[PDB]
Amino acid sequence: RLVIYEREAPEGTVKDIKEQEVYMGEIPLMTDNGTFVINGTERVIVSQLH
Amino acid sequence: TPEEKLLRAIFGEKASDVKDSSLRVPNGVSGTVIDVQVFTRDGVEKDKRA
Amino acid sequence: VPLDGGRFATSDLNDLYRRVINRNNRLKRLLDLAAPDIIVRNEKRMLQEAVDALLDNGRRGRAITGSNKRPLKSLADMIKGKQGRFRQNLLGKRVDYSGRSVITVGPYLRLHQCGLPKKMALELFKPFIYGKLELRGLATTIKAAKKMVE
Amino acid sequence: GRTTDPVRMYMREMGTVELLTREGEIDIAKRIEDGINQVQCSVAEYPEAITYLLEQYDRVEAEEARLSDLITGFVDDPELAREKFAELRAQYVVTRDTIKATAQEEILKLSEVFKQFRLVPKQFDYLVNSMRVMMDRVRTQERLIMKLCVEQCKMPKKNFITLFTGNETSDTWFNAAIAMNKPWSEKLHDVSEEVHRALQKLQQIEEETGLTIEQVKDINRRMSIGEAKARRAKKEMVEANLRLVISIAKKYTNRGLQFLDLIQEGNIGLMKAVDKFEYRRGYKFSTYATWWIRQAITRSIADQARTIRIPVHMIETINKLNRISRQMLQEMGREPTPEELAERMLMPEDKIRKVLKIAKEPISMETPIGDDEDSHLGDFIEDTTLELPLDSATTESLRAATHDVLAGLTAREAKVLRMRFGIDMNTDYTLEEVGKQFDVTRERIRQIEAKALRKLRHPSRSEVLRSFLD
Amino acid sequence: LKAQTKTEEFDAIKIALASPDMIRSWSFGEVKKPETINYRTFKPERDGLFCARIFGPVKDYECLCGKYKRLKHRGVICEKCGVEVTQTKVRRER
Ligand SMILES: [Zn+2]
Repeated sequence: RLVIYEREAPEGTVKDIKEQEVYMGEIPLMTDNGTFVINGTERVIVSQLH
Repeated sequence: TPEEKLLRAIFGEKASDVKDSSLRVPNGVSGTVIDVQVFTRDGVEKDKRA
Repeated sequence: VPLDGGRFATSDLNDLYRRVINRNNRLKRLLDLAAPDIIVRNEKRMLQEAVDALLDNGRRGRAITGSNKRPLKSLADMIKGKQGRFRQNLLGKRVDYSGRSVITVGPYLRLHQCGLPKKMALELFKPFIYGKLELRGLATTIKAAKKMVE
Repeated sequence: GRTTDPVRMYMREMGTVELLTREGEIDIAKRIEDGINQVQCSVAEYPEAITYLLEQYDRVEAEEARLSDLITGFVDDPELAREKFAELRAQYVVTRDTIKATAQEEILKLSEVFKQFRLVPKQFDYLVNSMRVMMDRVRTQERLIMKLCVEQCKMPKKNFITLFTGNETSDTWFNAAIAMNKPWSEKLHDVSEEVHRALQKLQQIEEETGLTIEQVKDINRRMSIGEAKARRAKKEMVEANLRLVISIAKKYTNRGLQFLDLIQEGNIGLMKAVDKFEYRRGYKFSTYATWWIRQAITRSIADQARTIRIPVHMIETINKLNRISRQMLQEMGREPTPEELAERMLMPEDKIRKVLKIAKEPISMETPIGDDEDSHLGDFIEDTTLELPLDSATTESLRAATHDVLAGLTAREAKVLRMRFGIDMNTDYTLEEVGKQFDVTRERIRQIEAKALRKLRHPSRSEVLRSFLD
Repeated sequence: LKAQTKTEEFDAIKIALASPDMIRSWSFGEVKKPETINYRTFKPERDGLFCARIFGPVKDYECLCGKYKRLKHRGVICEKCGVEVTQTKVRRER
């Protein structure tokens, strides 16, 4: 949502354009087997300990 | 070079304008072909086998 | 030199040399344009910095290569090499006429001998094999010998 | 203190100069005007300066060169030029004859009409250089004649310059002062030849430049003063505005050139802006110079920062694709197909491939691959260029094949076959020439070959060679 | 006997500071431009980090512009773009 506040507050907006869902990137999904496929290949992310 | 010039002259072999880039079976390994895939660039005409 | 996908690859020395050359030329021009002192000084300083980065980088601000974070490898690093201290004649070198594989027992052996895999011995002595082959006359020419063992 | 990085060195070294007061801008620009126009007047007072313009325009109407090289504009068309120039020639021919206390009025005007001409930078510089070179000759003879008295023949410089100034051509100072019965007088009899032979060129320059040595020095000297004033004022102006250059260069930061590089080329830009500016137009110098600096910056950037230089317009044309690539990014789902962009552009639509290919900057040959070791990518680039040994073996043998097989042919068959080709001989010889060296030419020679081949066609002479073709 | 002139066996490597002239010795030309290759025809831009004129021909025994492509013409410097025609190996040396 993009709001443009009318200058000289109280804060209220001249126009707020609420854009529909904007696609930013796709994200990897996890298999029922707990694996990810990057390129045609099952991959695993090892849990980190710190 | 002159040796191959004479050689090609005698045996009438037109030297091809093309070199063999074919994907050969790795030396020493032997098996059965189970599956074949063809990924064609979008816009390039699909060949026969494709 | 070229590469697959039409892309190129090149040493960092080209980036460095390029910088040094460009700045040097800019200095010559600024000399001919009678630029004010502050400018010619700044330029000279920059050139010194560049020449330094070329000879040995890291005694200075540590210049980075084009569109890459990793600091460009200077000439000093070209000499010094890495992996501790060796330059190419110590740590190792790749060598022709060689091979390797898993080892087995062979109790039938005599202390002066070892079992050598057939294919291995073929590939290893390939040059000698060619020679003997066309030495006796079993092969017309070296090409034909190659085709024979092939 | 100095943190060693040249960025701060320059940053502080420049911050030592105060911002120009709005009055000071006009004051400095005024100083500039004074200086320049002074050197211009100094040019106009040189006779050869006018004569050269005439001698060149003679070549212009003679089709021996174009007008665009000799001038750009007057103060203000080939006909208008063809007349206006004749005006210059007129004022020259009038000023030229009065050289007989009257002339002092007209030689003023010759300069004016010469000032009406806006010359080409190359030409103007050629003139200036010519003047100072002439002065270097004048100095050659002056120092030559000077060192033959004080340094060699031992005369005081006090008495030397006494009668020397005001003539330096005639013998009033020389022949009349050798007989003076002074100590340094009778010493001059030995070098009297050399000096007197040297006076020749000295009187000659006066005929060339059309001035007395006296005047000759004065004119271009005053010019030098003017130029000095100009460069001084200009430099003051440039030094004043460096902050602006920095401010602009900060925008172009990661475009592939270092901060200092950007501010430097931009600084050159500011220099140019100080060169071409007129305060009389009332244009704010700040906003005017901003364009010039941003210009030099962009130009330099796109011109150099690539390992593979690309022509100017090309980069722009690439950016134009990088533009429409974004609008269709999330709007199109994934992104516009590689072939759907340039429809939005005006062009054959094929350009996308080539442009998108050559563009991408080469990968550092030192880019470390896996294992983190010294296994850097460059160590993996194989040499295809060098021939494999197994080849040179076969070539070494093919030498023997062709030689052995050429041993079996007749004398003239071997000679003709080796000659027709380049076999073990420099280059080769045209089939017309092969007979020229055999005394027997044309079809005959061309027959012996065609038969020779036949002999080498069948499985006796044709055997050893047959295997060589796989 | 005369000592020697050119390549023979060698011993005793020496190392020392370089002189401007001693540097101008190993140099067969001055690189005046940051340019590398033509961007279209990948041939080297003359007087650049990669140059055939200063350093060496791209392909063996073949001049850049191609006036002399024959193994016959070897010790010849080309008229058009001076590149003497010699093994591309000398591009690793000069
Ligand atoms: Zn050539």
